[PDB]
Amino acid sequence: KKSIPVRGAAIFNENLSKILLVQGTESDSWSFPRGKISKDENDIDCCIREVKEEIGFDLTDYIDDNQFIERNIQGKNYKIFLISGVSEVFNFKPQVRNEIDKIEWFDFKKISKTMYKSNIKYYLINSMMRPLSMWLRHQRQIKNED
Repeated sequence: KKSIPVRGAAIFNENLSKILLVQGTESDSWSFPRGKISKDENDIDCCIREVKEEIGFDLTDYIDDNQFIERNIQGKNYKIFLISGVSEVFNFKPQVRNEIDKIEWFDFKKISKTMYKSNIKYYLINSMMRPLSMWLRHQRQIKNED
C-alpha cells in the first residue's frame, strides 16, 4: 500500500493564531510543502534537512520533540510534523524547484470557515483541521506560565 512516503511541514505564527500557507507548483493552490523523505534517517533529523532546505530557516530549540500528525487523504499518505515557536522577526520564503514563489498568511478563522467555499478552496487542510487544531490547541496550553 505505502510504497512512496510523503511528509510536510506545518508552521504557525508566533501567536499560534494563524496558519502560514505557501504556493506550490500548482496554480490556484494553498497548502504546506511536502515531498519524499530520506530513508534510514531520524524523522526529526530528516525534518531539519527538509525544513532548512525548504523554508530556509532551521529550528533548533523551536521544534517539537515528539509531536506529529498522520492523515491519509484520497488514499494518499500525508504526514505533517507540528513545528511552532518561530518568530515574526525573521522572514520565511519558499525555496523549491524554479517555478512560482509566493507567501500568504491566512488566518485560521478563514480556514475554519472552509465550508463557506464558493469556488476553489484547499480542502487538504480541512481534513487535517481536526488534528491540526486539536494538537495545536495543546501547544497553546503550555504557553501558560505553568
